[PDB]
Amino acid sequence: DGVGSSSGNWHCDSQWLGDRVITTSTRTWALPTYNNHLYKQISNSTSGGSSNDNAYFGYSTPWGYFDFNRFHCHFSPRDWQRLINNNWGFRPKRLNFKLFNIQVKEVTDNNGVKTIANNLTSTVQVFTDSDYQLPYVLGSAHEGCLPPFPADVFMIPQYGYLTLNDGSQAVGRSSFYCLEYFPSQMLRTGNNFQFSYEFENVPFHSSYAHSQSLDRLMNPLIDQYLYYLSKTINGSGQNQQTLKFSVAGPSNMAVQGRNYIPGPSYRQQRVSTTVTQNNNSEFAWPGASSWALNGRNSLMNPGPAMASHKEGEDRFFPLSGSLIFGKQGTGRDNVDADKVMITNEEEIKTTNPVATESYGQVATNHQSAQAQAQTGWVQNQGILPGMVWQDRDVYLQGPIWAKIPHTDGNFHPSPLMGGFGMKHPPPQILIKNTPVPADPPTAFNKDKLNSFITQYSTGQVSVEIEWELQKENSKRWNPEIQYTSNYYKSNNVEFAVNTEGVYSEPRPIGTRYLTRNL
Amino acid sequence: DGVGSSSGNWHCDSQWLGDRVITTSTRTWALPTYNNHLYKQISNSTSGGSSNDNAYFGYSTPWGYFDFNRFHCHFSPRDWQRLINNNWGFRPKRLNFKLFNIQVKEVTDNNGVKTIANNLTSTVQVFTDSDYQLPYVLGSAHEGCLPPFPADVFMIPQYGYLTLNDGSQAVGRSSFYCLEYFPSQMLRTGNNFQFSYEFENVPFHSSYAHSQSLDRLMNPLIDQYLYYLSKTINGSGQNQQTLKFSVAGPSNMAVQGRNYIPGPSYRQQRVSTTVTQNNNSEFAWPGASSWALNGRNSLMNPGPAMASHKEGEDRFFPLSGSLIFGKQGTGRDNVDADKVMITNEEEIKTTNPVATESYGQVATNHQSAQAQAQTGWVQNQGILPGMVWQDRDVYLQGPIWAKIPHTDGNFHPSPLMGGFGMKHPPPQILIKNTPVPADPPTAFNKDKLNSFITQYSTGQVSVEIEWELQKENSKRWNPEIQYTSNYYKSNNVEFAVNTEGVYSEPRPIGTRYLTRNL
Amino acid sequence: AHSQSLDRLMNPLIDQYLYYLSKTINGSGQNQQTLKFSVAGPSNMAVQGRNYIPGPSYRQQRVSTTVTQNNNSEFAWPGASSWALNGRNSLMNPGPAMASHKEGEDRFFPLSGSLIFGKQGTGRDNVDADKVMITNEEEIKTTNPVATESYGQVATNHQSAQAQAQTGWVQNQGILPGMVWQDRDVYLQGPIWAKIPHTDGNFHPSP
Ligand SMILES: OC[C@H]1O[C@@H](O)[C@H](O)[C@@H](O)[C@H]1O
Ligand SMILES: OC[C@H]1O[C@@H](O)[C@H](O)[C@@H](O)[C@H]1O
Ligand SMILES: OC[C@H]1O[C@@H](O)[C@H](O)[C@@H](O)[C@H]1O
Repeated sequence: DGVGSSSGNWHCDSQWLGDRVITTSTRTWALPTYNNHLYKQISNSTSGGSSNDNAYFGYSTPWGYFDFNRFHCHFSPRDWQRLINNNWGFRPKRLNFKLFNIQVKEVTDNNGVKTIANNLTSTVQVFTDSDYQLPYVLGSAHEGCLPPFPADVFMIPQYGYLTLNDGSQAVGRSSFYCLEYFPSQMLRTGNNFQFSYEFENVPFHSSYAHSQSLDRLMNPLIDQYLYYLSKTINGSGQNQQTLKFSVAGPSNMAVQGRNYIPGPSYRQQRVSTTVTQNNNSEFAWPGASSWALNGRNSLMNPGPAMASHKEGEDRFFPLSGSLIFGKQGTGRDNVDADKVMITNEEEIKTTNPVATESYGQVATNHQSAQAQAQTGWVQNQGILPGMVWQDRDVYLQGPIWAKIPHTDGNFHPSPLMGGFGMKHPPPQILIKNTPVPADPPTAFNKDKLNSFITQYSTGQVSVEIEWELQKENSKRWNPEIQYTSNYYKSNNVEFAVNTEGVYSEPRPIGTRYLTRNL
Repeated sequence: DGVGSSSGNWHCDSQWLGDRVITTSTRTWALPTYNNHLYKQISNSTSGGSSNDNAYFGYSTPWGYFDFNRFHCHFSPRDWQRLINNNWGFRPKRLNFKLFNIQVKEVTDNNGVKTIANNLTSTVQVFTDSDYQLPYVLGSAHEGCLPPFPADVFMIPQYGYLTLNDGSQAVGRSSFYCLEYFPSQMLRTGNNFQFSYEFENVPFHSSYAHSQSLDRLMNPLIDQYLYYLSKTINGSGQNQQTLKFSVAGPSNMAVQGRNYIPGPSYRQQRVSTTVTQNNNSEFAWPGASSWALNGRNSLMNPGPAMASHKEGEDRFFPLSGSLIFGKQGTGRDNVDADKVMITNEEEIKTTNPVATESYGQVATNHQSAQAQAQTGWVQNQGILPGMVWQDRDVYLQGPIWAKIPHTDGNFHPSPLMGGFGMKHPPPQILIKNTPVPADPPTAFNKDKLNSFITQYSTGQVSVEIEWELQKENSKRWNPEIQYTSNYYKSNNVEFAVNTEGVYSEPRPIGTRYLTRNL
Repeated sequence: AHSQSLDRLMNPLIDQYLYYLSKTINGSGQNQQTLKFSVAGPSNMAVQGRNYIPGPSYRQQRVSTTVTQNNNSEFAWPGASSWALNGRNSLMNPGPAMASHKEGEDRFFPLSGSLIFGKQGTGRDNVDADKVMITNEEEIKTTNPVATESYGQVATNHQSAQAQAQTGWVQNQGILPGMVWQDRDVYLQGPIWAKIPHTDGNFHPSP
């Protein structure tokens, strides 16, 4: 429209209908010029990397992008409480995105003194990758999200991507992408941008914990009509061999026949937060579970979903097998345990093997009169028919969706870090300040212009997501576990601003409070 | 609309119809950035407070708000005179509010020299809390009103609020509010804002004084048919006991039967403006009437409405029991009596007990041949059926409405400081300059941006209130008391500007001049 | 429950335009008398003018569940709040709704002023505190006076050059205009309705 008109309004609320929740978030952003308007080849060579496991090849772009892919972008802590205490499930449905009130600014420096002024004719350009033709970086859990607290102003992160490498080198199959080779909308102050998106059908996240365990599903009062082998010897001494059979029943539940078995396992090393209980060695990398791809070792960072500890063992956690969030102000490198927050998957204990335990035991031989029966431990167990499992829980600090990789086959493509896997996730939204040349020379020169006006932009972003709810139908008589604030006096309010103005999230909050039968 | 068009006009007049008055006020405001765009936890610890009675916990916000809640915002002194001399009652009916001609400005400092320029693309954001979802601070009598004199330019006050505390700490029941989590309208120069409001039904304020007193309502010429106990002894000496009864009549009015009794009382300590008549001790706090809430003592600052002094005792005033206004230029702390203006409620003397007197006397025992009759003084008297009272008078300097607290029960929820109590008062109007980041760094950083362009806004506000009038029907023969200016020569005109340009209000003006029968 | 208290409803950042009497003497010594006035503001919140005051009070005796803190006497009936009807004394068993204790004082409870439920299998007569369940009204602390405290203080005299200012404690306070209160909370074990007695008049007939 024009210089003097606002191109959009602040809309931050949430709206609870019967089976639907509509979250709306507005934030203020700032976009720098990245890479001096250049595309740059980057690799572990350009960054000085060494180990082959860390080698990479790729490109950094002048562009930047929006990430709303964490839940605290869309939910206040109160809204999150309201979701998790009342609902068995939820999934995203629709998306609405807006860019408005764009302001492009010019920075001039004289001597040690900078002046900022509006550049009214400068433009910002924006496009969504709707055909998913770019490397999708939103499914890796990155910084640069919209801030959880609506009054914070955030920097837009720089877009970059990786392609195939051999060491620091690239192969011929490596692909380079110019983001200028897409059509994009150009925006002066007074222009706005919007688009809508439909989430594809995704199952409801399970926001409940089971009130039954998979090995306890029997009627405790009644025998089975099945028999098991109770006794193989008639007693001490030579040549005592029998087959004795007993009814499996209430008194021996471990031996009863069952129709369903716990889900798959890939075993994690167990680490105690009580520190003297740990070995006196460096096992962090060496003792870690990992998978290998093309000679590279990638740590298996989230487990396949697994229970983080056994009952009462809460001090234990799987080495890499859980999500670790930092507290507010926690540094980058080598921080103590009290400065991070270790998620635990304890609720899926009912259907899922413990991350730090063997799946079970198998027979390793044929017994005989000569040979005793031998068993061995199953350290990793793939899918078996009859397995049943829960996915990893999702967190207010955590990711929402991932892009399912485009491949011939996948199994149960729920993202291992948690959330909703999608073949066509919310598309990437790319934004860039268009370069404005400084004064060119008065004689022609064929070289590309390397001299530009120093410039940055700011504005507002609205994200509106419609969420579908699955209500609790339970007949449970006794009251349930719910997420609560604690009444006891404290210097600060949890999930509130500091005395210095710093918003913090004191604890990770999962979704699983309400219960269901198994 | 656009940069070059005015978005509204100055409208300041008042319009007197038959039973309606419409006041319109326009002022010029300036809005700073508050708190460097931050929410801040505040408490008596952050301010250094000590006593438990003064302890608090709360938040200061970057937002600011409009307060038109004093009468001098809407009434010129002449209009006020015209209201109070001609009318038995008035109440507010409708409200219309406008923000227009917004100007956002940028401040740059080089060395000891500041330059102010327009920022044409910057925006201001505004919303009303229509659902009363925020702590309501307009019902406490605060500075920051629209100025009584239309040519004065005023600063918008900063919005803050308190929640539950224990000492300086907060409890889990304490609530934090982000004002960004409301939808608000964004305004560039050329955008304007308006909304309308309907006052809910409120009784007319009583702008009259009674021409009768509650104990004089009888016919002075005629006896009662009731009898009272005149004499209990037949004379001096032993064993003189009788019951003698007399007709209550014109000669003894104190003893007549009456149908209605004066309203409730909570006794205030009496202070003389003649200073040698006061005790030589510090009684201000120690001798003060107070109420206790959760171990805190709050001074009972306005009385329940009560008469400020007896007849001819005008030098006396209740310790806290009246409203005290400062004169123009009166300082903050420890000022002499001549620099303030002490309101008196003298007109309600007819139906209301004197603030500094006991309500009356009650029997404390059973008399008998052994025991003399004993009485005691009633220092505080709650509501009794048959009580009748007037509310506190309202003032041109004083507040208009309060928000009735949201509770299971209340009694006669007329605000004790005076005015119109409402469950849904005029809503809070919140305004903020939207933060404009300075130049961000060219490498991504996840920290919220703490560097902003220094900025402030100005504009105009219109408030239009429709007032309903209640005319005088009186049959009184003799002329009445009216508010007047005094003809005698003076250096300045009252309610006019100074020789230095300073507007002042020389006296508090109540509403009660005309009379009614009781 | 209220997230604000009735005495904290102000804007903490802004002064009042009202004044209060801060100082009555100019100092030590004879014949020091002044009237000094100050703005009520963020630093002194206790003295600010307010539009609404806490609800009515009828004072209850305070009993500690820590037993050595109680007096060594039988006060159960003798120290109890009561009302009289036709020469009969009825213990005032539920208070008019009032806050059961001050902050952090949870060990205290009003003598009769709260509902006491028995646990399962609790006997009829003279049972220990661990066999009953003492309700507390702590949430109404924001608008309601504490059951075991005085409502406040009133002036009992006229001060003068001869007489110092005297105050006295208000043990019971009836309704005043401008009072605001919460009703007693309701419980899963508790009653639902009552019949309002059929009478000429009643006030706020919440059971
Ligand atoms: O290969 C050895 C290295 O492996 C890395 O993945 C690990 O983070 C390092 O600590 C180091 O042990
Ligand atoms: O508690 C003692 C104090 O109480 C305050 O409310 C009063 O304003 C002070 O003057 C001081 O007397
Ligand atoms: O009047 C004296 C009696 O009063 C009763 O109401 C009380 O329950 C008894 O314990 C006893 O003290």
